[PDB]
Amino acid sequence: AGTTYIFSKGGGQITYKWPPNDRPSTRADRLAIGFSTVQKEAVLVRVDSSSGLGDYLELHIHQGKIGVKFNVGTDDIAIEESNAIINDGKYHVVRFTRSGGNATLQVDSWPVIERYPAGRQLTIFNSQATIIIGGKEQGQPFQGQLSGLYYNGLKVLNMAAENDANIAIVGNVRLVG
Amino acid sequence: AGTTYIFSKGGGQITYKWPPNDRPSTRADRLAIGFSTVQKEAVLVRVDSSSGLGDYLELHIHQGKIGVKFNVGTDDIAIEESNAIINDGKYHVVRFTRSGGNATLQVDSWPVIERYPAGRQLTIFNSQATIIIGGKEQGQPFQGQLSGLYYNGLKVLNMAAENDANIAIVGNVRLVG
Amino acid sequence: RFPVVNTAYGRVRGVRRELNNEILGPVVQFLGVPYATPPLGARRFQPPEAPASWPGVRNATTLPPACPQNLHGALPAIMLPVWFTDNLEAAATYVQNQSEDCLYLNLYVPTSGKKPVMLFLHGGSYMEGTGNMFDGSVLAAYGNVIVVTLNYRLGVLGFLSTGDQAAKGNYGLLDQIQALRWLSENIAHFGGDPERITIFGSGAGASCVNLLILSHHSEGLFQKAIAQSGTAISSWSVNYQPLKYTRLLAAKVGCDREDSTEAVECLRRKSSRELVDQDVQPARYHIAFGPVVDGDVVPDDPEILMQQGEFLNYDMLIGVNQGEGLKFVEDSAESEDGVSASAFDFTVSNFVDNLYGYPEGKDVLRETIKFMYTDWADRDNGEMRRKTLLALFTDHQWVAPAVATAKLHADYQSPVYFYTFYHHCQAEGRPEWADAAHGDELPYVFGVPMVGATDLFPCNFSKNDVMLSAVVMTYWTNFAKTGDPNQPVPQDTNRFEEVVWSKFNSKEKQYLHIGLKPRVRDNYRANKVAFWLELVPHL
Amino acid sequence: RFPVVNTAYGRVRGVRRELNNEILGPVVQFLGVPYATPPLGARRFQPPEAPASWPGVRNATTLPPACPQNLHGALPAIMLPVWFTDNLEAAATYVQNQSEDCLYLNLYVPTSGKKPVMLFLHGGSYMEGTGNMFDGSVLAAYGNVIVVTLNYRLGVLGFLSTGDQAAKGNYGLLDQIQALRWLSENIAHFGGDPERITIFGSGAGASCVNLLILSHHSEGLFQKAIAQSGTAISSWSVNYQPLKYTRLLAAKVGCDREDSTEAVECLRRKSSRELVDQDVQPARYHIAFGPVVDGDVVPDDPEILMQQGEFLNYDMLIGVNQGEGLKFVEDSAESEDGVSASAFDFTVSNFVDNLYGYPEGKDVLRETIKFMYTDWADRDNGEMRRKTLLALFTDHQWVAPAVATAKLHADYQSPVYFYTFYHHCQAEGRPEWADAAHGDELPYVFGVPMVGATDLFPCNFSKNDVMLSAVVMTYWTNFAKTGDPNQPVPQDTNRFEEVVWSKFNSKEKQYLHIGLKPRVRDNYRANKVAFWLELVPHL
Ligand SMILES: *[C@@H]1O[C@H](CO)[C@@H](O)[C@H](O)[C@H]1NC(C)=O
Ligand SMILES: *[C@@H]1O[C@H](CO)[C@@H](O)[C@H](O)[C@H]1NC(C)=O
Ligand SMILES: *[C@@H]1O[C@H](CO)[C@@H](O)[C@H](O)[C@H]1NC(C)=O
Ligand SMILES: *[C@@H]1O[C@H](CO)[C@@H](O)[C@H](O)[C@H]1NC(C)=O
Ligand SMILES: *[C@@H]1O[C@H](CO)[C@@H](O)[C@H](O)[C@H]1NC(C)=O
Ligand SMILES: *[C@@H]1O[C@H](CO)[C@@H](O)[C@H](O)[C@H]1NC(C)=O
Ligand SMILES: [Ca+2]
Ligand SMILES: [Ca+2]
Repeated sequence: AGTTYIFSKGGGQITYKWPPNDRPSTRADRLAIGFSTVQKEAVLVRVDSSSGLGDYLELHIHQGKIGVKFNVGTDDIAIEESNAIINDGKYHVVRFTRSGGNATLQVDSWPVIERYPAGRQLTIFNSQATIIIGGKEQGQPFQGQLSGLYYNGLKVLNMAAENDANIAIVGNVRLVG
Repeated sequence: AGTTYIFSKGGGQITYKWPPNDRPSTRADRLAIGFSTVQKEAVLVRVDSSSGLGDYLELHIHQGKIGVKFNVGTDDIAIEESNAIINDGKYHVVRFTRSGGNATLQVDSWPVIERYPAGRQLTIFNSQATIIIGGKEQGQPFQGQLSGLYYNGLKVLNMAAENDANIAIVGNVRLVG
Repeated sequence: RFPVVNTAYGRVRGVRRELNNEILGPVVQFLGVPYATPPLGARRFQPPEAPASWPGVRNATTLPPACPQNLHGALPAIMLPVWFTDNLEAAATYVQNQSEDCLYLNLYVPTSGKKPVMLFLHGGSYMEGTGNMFDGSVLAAYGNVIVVTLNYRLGVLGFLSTGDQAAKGNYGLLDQIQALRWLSENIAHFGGDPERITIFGSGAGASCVNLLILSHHSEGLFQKAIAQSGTAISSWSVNYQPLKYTRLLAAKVGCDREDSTEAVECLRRKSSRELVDQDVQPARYHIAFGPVVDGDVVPDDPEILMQQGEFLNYDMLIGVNQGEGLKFVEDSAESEDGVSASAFDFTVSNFVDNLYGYPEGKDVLRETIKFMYTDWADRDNGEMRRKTLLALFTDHQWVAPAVATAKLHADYQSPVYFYTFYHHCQAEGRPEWADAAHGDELPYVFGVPMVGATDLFPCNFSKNDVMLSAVVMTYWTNFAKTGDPNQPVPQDTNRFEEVVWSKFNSKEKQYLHIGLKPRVRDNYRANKVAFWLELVPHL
Repeated sequence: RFPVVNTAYGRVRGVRRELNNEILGPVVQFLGVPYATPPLGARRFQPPEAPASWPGVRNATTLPPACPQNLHGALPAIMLPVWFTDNLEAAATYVQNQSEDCLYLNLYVPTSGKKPVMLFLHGGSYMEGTGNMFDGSVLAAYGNVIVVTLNYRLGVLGFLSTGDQAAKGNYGLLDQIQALRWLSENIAHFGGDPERITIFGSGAGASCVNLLILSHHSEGLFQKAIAQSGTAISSWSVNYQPLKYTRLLAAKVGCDREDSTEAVECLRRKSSRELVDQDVQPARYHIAFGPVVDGDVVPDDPEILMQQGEFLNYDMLIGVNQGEGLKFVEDSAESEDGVSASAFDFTVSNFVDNLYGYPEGKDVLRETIKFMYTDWADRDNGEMRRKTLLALFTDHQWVAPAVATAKLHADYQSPVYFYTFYHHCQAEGRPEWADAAHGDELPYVFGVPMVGATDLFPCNFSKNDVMLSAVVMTYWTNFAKTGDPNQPVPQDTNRFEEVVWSKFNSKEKQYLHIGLKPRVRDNYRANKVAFWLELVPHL
């Protein structure tokens, strides 16, 4: 486990706000996180576009199963590790590779669950605004520990621990160690 | 029997130009004129509208028959005295009364002839501009003697004999006495 | 004094009221002189006749009664002048003695040859108004002209018709023509000139002027016409469906016989109060009772009639205001912003259905007139949508017909002078964003600012208002005298001195922009006028 | 000297030509380095491959040969730049060494770290032009940037397609992408910055730039873009029926098979000169051979793709000139008066028939776009009808698509800077009434005023033109350096110092008005732009 940030009672949210003049857009998305919790329903990682754009990326645990749901503009595509229980209290790592509409999810060394959506789907994640971790505002606060957040060449917890000028943690989210 | 203007060899023309700010438009027309000639084909009185408007009134002798043709806007309504010959050298007086599309032509003491054109017809004679007597510019020069041209309370020949400013004499028009 | 004059029907004794202002001479007022027999019995729904001679001297000192009218009813509130509807309770003071024998008139003689006469045709709509409101005594003593006002039958008693010979209609127009005949044959005694008779009016009365030009009946009665804010070719100038409203009114009043003669005869036996006080609702932007195309007074459709030059070369002075559809935007005049985006395509849509309503196509017309009448540099201003709605109504109903009539009258070589009025009196109940509304030029023409605020015009008049009133009064009186607004009298008590009002040629549509900064412009709203005259017919 | 720089495929020898002017530093020119294998035989009608390494040092001192083309043939003369049509002989002087082996590019290194790179995508149309015509040496010496001008396959050899898999097409776009890849992975050796690469071109070449934005092939190759007088949504930007013209060319050349693969092979068996000289005429205001929507390089039509945010946030600098349809009115450009109405209506009807031609309705569209594009205040001018026709062509083809694509690129929070060019080089044959035409900003961007008149631009360039050119390249080089035309270098030798260029927000369409008298204006031709974008689709 890398830089471990804990989520205690009451929850919280850590936000990375991209600079207004340097908002990135990308065809392919990459995600990786090592989480430890027992919450049946929660939201761990949420990525939002700017104002007026419906594209979003959401990592959410529903009924104890973690899943990735992204809306790139046409429709929501959701992939879930349905045949696996993850909220056992241990440290579980997950990776999520996105390319166009296609998406692959890997858990530790367990077999990868892939998804190749049919039909015409959009491929661009337009003008990402903030990285949201904690999911309290959506309605599913996350209580647990998080480590090793990699997102398209960005290590969020690392530069959060490095006291970057565009990171804000509101709540009781404490650094482990 | 008043002022008499006699045409001579070649031809002549009398032009009355209404003032630009006092051009009359009338629903009723009266034209009385005494003439003496032996020409088979000629035109005596021609009244035209201003530039652009096709309204006109033309008194003409054709094949020994005297007739008036007027365009008030719909069609050239022409009434002709056919059961008589007038260019025999004797003095004659002709009167023409027009109301709307209806016309009445009288010569000497013979019974008047009435024209009552059928259908919807226009009435207003719009913006009379000039009076042409003799028709030198019309195409048929007139040779003879004319007297007492009465037109809607106006005597063109009477005004001509007093050196009217708007009256123009061009050609071989001669004054008796 | 107490002067008396000998008319062709007897002698009438008049009064000599002196005007308040120190720059105006005395005025002799002969109020109430009859001009026609009183249509009460079988003479109702019949054209008027000449009066009956009276032995002795008739007292003409008190204002005559007005014609029957239901002011507290379903009057068309769009075509009425703004000051009339604003001071509706004060206007009802003048119309209180409503009687069926209202056919009277009143002259205001003043005290370089003889004097010209100016008849005034009143009526914001065809069912209201009386000539006693406009005290044309300030105008008479200023321009040395004889101002005459009249009363004619209005509403059902005036314009009821069916189509056949049972009730031809247009009895109000015939009453106006009878008044003009009385002036023509009797004004010499009063000191006027019977061959220099101008006829002017504002609103629906102006429409009457533009119907007294295309009328066979009025040939030699007058010579000049001043039609301010009114045309004969707009949507509410004539009534093209008289039989429907006549039959509906007959059914409502108590008798609707299937034969026109029987129904008319039954109506003739009913009192004026029980049939004037009815409620007959016309379609929007139209009229129920008004002038009808019959064949006698109005030979044909005025739009068709005047395109073929069926007029006798009368000098003309047409005018409009900047914004006259001030009552079009009435449901959105007490809002901080203008109108909503969904409230801009609703008024325009209702406008389209009420006026055009073509089944061949209306999704092309609505879109193009919605695109044209919006400011694309301020697309989401809000206020500059109320402004454009007011401009849309003003352009469709008042400016385009006026320009069309001026062009069709100047095509046949008749001197037409066009004017646009921008200044207005700052009233109490009118919005600040608004501009010179319908009928807001009448106080200046009649010299109200030079006499002080009245019950009808409670506005505050400064020196600018008085100067503008004097200028417009001088222009109108010069037109009455000589048919040229600037010929006889130079401007006096300013930028009005060096401006020369030019004619209105159909090639270069020159006009005078009357206001606080007068200047002879070249084209008034060319884009929208051309849109309404030359593009809308193609769609 | 003769500097030698080692690339990733070998070593090249440049030159050190010194500019005519004084204040400009020396420029090192590597004229003629290759970037792809020459598509001569079987590789013809195939996407390019990486080059082949050479042993030793290769001369880079002479201008590389141009790709095959036919200047003295049947070309679309309506889309070509005015300076290219006027000086046809001086232009054909450059294209004399035409050969199928032409995939070479020229770099102009100057003499605050690594210098930015500016690629120039030339081409008035897709059938003509070469990179040797624009001496991008003054621009490099002024802005301290590295200008790279390339040569890519044009016409039949670069854009022939069948829709099938036998000939996908868009080989010119793939050549440009290969050149961008070469610059990205090789410009570090020349001192350039592989992370600040801009692409800028005029005319239909700028269209390529736009078509290079909606392609996933060019993902990280370039960071910015400057598209002047060109878009990917105008009528002549992409080819929508490539088979209809490929079959026509194959039939006219001698072999028209019914199988795509064998026809492609037969064409590959032909010589590069025989099929270039062949005349295939496209429909008016369209192109015969050009970019084709297949799914690999251009996934769908550029209008649909750019609406649903299919781009990766490239800083953008769009602009247009004031009047670009100077060759739309050329059949009636040498008359004392302008276009008679009988010919204005004919030209508008031909315009509608060629471009829209929609059978659903045309008697409505023609009338409304005739009414919109005429000034009713001076309707009978005649002379100022060429102006409205020029404005019609400029608005439909250039201004409206540029504004639409600027709004679409600015609706996804990507910087857009809008410019309008008014000044132009005073030529000899250019009419006095005409204003800055198509491609009349290229001399100013490239520093032609600061180096003197050349064979392509024979105008007399005064000090005003020198100052304007200095300011224009200052803006362009500032954008290349950082993406904001105001921050790097303050304006210096004037009205150009106090004006601050602002972004193009969709709500407030702010832009800068480059010309004699600059100004940061608020809306460019909002009426006509809104007419073409929001009303015509409803008709
Ligand atoms: C996504 O999957 C489809 C399924 O065949 C494939 O064609 C496509 O190439 C994939 N996306 C990418 C970016 O490779
Ligand atoms: C002409 O005569 C007909 C038939 O008598 C009549 O109806 C019509 O009114 C007359 N025209 C005029 C202008 O009086
Ligand atoms: C006429 O009016 C005057 C003034 O009011 C009055 O003295 C006189 O008695 C009146 N005469 C008649 C007959 O009404
Ligand atoms: C009119 O203006 C004057 C000031 O010139 C003011 O004293 C007066 O109260 C005003 N009248 C009204 C009715 O507002
Ligand atoms: C080009 O290469 C030749 C080959 O030897 C060499 O002699 C020459 O100096 C080079 N440079 C030129 C011709 O500018
Ligand atoms: C421009 O320069 C040329 C050559 O120096 C000269 O002939 C011409 O008169 C000058 N002026 C122009 C073209 O207006
Ligand atoms: Ca999207
Ligand atoms: Ca006529």
